[PDB]
Amino acid sequence: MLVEDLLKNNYLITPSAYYLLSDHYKKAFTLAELIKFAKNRGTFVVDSNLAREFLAEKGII
Amino acid sequence: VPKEAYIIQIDLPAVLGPDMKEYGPFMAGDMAIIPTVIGRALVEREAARRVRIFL
Amino acid sequence: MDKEAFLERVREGAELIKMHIELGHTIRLISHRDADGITAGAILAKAVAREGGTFQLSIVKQVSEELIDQLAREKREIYVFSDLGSGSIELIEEKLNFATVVVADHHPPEKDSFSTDSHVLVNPVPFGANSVRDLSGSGVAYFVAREMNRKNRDMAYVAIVGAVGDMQEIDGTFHGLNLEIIEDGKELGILEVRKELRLFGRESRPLYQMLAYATNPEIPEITGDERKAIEWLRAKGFDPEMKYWQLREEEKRKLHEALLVHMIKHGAPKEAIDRLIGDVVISPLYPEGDVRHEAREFATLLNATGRLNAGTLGVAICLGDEEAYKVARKMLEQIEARKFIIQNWNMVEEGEHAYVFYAGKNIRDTLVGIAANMAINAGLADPEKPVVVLADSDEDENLVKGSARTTEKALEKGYHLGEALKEVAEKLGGEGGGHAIAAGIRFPKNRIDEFIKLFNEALGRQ
Repeated sequence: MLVEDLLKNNYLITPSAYYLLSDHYKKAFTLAELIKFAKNRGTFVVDSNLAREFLAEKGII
Repeated sequence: VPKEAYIIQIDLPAVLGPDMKEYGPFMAGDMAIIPTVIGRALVEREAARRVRIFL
Repeated sequence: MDKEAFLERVREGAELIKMHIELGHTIRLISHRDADGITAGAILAKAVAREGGTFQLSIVKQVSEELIDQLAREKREIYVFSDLGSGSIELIEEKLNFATVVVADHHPPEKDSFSTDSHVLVNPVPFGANSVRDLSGSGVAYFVAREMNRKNRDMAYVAIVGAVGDMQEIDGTFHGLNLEIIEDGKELGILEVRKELRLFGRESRPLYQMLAYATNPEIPEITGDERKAIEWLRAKGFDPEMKYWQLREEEKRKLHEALLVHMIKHGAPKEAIDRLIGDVVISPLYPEGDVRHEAREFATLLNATGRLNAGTLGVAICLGDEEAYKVARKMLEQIEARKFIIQNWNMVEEGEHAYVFYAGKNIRDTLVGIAANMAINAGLADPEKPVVVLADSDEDENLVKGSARTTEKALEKGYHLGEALKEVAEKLGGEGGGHAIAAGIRFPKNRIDEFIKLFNEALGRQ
């Protein structure tokens, strides 16, 4: 349900990025953690590149 | 799923909507009918403008 | 023309679009950058929305392999091309055979239809229509949208805007299938055809700028000389700061009679004189004085948005969006065209009988005729030597366009710029020719040096 939650704060996500993050949402990272990671990269789009870099910085394997 | 017309002002990959449908990808300058949730977010990011179509 | 055979293609293309709309598929629209394509894009975009469908419209400079490859990777269900694609039928067959394709165009196609299935070419040329006068790209879009839903007849004025932008009425009147669109707009009361001065600027330009910038037709000794235009309008009893629409009907007749006499005195061609007063398409949907109130002025605004990578902003205007119109006007030349040719008149190539000034991209190909007249009326060139301004064609990167202008006194040395330009046109590969004092030519960019030597040798031989 991160599509609606990211949209609530004006964040878009690609379908491939949803594939890599949906199962981990609310279990291994918070919406605020993902939003902060995206904002520090100066983007409001969550793509597969940002998703893989996000899971890497968080230590989610 | 309410939809409106917007001029997407940046390049943009395909993104998911609330209905789990795919929307895009968009070339900078495209005009598309997309769900208002996505369009309003792009408007707030100053990445799109609404366009009214009087029918 | 085989109108019934053409209408069968129109229904085919319309039925395919509506079938995908009822299947829930996003209609992917690709349209051309100029006024004809911007109006054509807005016609099809509104037609899809009117059926409850979804579109994604792209306004492009041209159809290329790189563009088709991007569209193919999008993996759409139906691609709709308007005002382009006729010359890319086999490219589209190859890279988009996985999807429905509809091409709505008026340019001469390389094939009279598609060989692949679910691909329909909606083009009147293979059925006997004249490409440049019987129907424009926006007109084909209008026919297809009208077949989708007769309520789309409310876009008849938008279609004529594109038709005027495509110079379908270059001879002062409409022809072919354009007349069917004009009658539709009259029935709905959204357009009216006036018999008035056909020069650009009847809504937003002062009368002296309307005369000084006249190109179709040109007005001798006045085109390109704002000072002579102000002087001429004062002597004839007109406020040069007044707008054409502000004149009473008797004042307009006074202007027409005065301009026509001035053109007969100064040896204007009969073709130019016959085209001065003719069809001017007006729309009651907009206030008089608004740029959108007149088709040529409207088409001029759209071409402006297209040159600033803001084509869809112009599409939004055609759809009735008032904010986009406000944004476009705040976002938006002849004064810089005179400043350039004056401050760069060291780049000319004067021969034994003519000047040749190649401006490159610094001057639009449409302002080339005015620029040549400005070189005469600004103390830059000997009036006894004709002037030729050249500029890169904005539609073809490998071609160049030019106009040849001279004065009346210089005509009395044996010069004829039409026969001179018709000779070099058939010696370099391209169009060319015109009248005695004004003529144009379009030839390859890689042979500019050969043009200067041949044109001077041709002029000196006269």
